[PDB]
Amino acid sequence: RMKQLEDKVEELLSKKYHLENEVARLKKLV
Amino acid sequence: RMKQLEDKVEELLSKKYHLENEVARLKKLV
Repeated sequence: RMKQLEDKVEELLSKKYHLENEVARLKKLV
Repeated sequence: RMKQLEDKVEELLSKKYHLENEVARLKKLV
């Protein structure tokens, strides 16, 4: 459970990074 | 600790949603 929360923060960090890369990209097609 | 981790997850999830919506907006524009 502590591990499950840890893994969870990790996952969301990843997804978050993806989302910011995409925005960069779209921000460059503007 | 347990509670900090819980707080990190909530904060990250909020960011994620903010990014997904931004993302959806940009694409609409390009």
